[PDB]
Amino acid sequence: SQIRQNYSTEVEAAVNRLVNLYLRASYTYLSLGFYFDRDDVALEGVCHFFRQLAQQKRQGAERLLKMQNQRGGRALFQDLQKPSQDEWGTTPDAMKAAIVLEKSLNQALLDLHALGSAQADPHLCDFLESHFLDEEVKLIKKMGDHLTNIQRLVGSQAGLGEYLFERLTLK
Amino acid sequence: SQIRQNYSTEVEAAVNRLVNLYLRASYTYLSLGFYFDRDDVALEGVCHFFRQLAQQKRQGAERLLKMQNQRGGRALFQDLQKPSQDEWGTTPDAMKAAIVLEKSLNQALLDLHALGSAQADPHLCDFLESHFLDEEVKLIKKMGDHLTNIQRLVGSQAGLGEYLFERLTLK
Amino acid sequence: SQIRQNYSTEVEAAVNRLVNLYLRASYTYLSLGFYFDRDDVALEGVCHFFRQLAQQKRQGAERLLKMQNQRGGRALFQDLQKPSQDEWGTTPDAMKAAIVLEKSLNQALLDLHALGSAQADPHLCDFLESHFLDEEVKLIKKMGDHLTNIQRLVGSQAGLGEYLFERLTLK
Amino acid sequence: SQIRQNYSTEVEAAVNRLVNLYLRASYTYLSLGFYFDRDDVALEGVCHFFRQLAQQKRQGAERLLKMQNQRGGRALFQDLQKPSQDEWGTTPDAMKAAIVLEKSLNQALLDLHALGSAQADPHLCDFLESHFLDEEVKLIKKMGDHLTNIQRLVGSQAGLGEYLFERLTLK
Repeated sequence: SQIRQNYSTEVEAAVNRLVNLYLRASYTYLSLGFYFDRDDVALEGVCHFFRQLAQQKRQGAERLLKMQNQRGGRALFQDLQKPSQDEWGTTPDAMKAAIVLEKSLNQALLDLHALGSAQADPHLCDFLESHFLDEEVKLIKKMGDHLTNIQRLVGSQAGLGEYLFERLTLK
Repeated sequence: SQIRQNYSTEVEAAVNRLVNLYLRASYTYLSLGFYFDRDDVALEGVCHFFRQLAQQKRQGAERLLKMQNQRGGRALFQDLQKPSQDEWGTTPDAMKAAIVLEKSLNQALLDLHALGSAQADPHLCDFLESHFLDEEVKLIKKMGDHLTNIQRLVGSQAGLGEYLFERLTLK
Repeated sequence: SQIRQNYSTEVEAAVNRLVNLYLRASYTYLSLGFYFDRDDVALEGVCHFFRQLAQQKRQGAERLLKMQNQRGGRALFQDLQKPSQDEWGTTPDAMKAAIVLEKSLNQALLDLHALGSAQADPHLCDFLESHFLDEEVKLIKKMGDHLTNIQRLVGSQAGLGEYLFERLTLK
Repeated sequence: SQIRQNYSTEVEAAVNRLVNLYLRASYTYLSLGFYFDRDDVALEGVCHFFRQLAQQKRQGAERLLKMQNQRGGRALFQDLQKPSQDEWGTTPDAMKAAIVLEKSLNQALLDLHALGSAQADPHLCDFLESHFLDEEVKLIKKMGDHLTNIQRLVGSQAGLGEYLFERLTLK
């Protein structure tokens, strides 16, 4: 490559893997969203919450891909594994699954940051910090807040609590 | 002092003490606010309610300090004791603690007013009446209203009632 | 904690300490500001300069506290020690004290950054760089510029130089 | 009187005396203002500062007179004694004389307040607090600030300091 400079084959591979993880997360959120759109589930705010996450994760993948090309690396795509469930249970079940997913993405970001630091690749490290690391921390805090509120409500009386959370917290 | 007139050393000292009380109240409210911002507490309206009180109490202290200088007294600062709790329980626990705090501030204002009256210091007495005494009465009435509503709700079913109060009463 | 990830107990403690340092700095600046508001000191631009710093340091503490909750740490508050002086001398005395204070805050930031780096906590490191480290460097440069100008002026003729600095440099 | 109620002959007399004091203060300030307008004095900001005080003191007298009629008392006017000096010296001399004057007015207000309190006349006491007592405290603080600044400057080098105060502090 005529532009590649200080960009390790290790980081290039790891970025391609992280792209796959983000696209898989988007796919999971697509499935979550449409499950909550089912006539027998019917929680529109939950559907919207996950659909907006599907879009955010896809955008994250596209930013990674742009950066891959900016550095002179080569994007390589793999199969996207279907989401881990076909049906996602109740709002708390779904939000717990979302937190699990986000913590896995965050750990992948943290692992990639550690790799870039080992490889003395400060552009990579700055890229992750600026577009991904704080976005994850904010998102995980939001989901944790949501989970606490859902759990406070669905202890009290399950169906009613689920309805109220969707109506009064979610957009 | 070239400007000091009819301003007793007694009132000057008491004003410095009241400054400390107000700054301590601000600090208590800072702690209350961020406790309700915790991911495992997560009541945003309660957090906001106390954060706005933190600001109001700090502003009260600054008004007192301005007046101290206006009269030719000398501001003297002491340590600010940490708030009385590290964790603040449920919304009713917190609102009861807030009412306790405000009643202590109010009694300090009332004591200072009585001192000014004994000292024949009508400027002081007018200052307190105009900026502090009615502000306290209004705030304590609001907290009493809140407490009654919280108690009506958390008798019924605790978690749900707490959620509904935060969503439908608090900003 | 349901959200905590890659956040060391060491960093959590150090952040609580830094909160205390920032709130103490705010308190120092509160005292500085009102000393310059005294009828027998009467330098309004100096009062305003320090009052605005009081607000900036409080805001810094609140940002730290927000981040503590974002990461799943627990805010813990300690006593705030009173400022180191009751009377702050002349403008140069005060500005030298301010520079001392800021250098102590900066070193605490630098120490916390080093800790985060040792702990492989890139979010922390990015947080400090983005909101605190450059803010300190800019503030210390400004105070250094001020001190040089004050010293140029108060060599020439002390009272006059102090007046002119407050009127023509400070807001 | 068909409207007079709870208004002592003592307070009525004292209000007439206070009117005289305010009109005399206005007259003093008129003399101060035009002394600083002299071609051989020529400090326009000082002239303006005192001319605006002349107007404020006259307005204070008119408010007192309005209140006298509101309560059913009878305005009685006495000679206005000429001001105590024909020439007013330097800016610091003039500002010291102004502070002396204001402290005498303030003590007269405080004496009248004490009388109203003895006479159980809460309207009078509220009237003074609302329109006069805080106005005096603010004005005396301003003059004290001015005096400190003038003294800082005219120690350094008298003529220059006087010029700079008038140009950079006064309107």
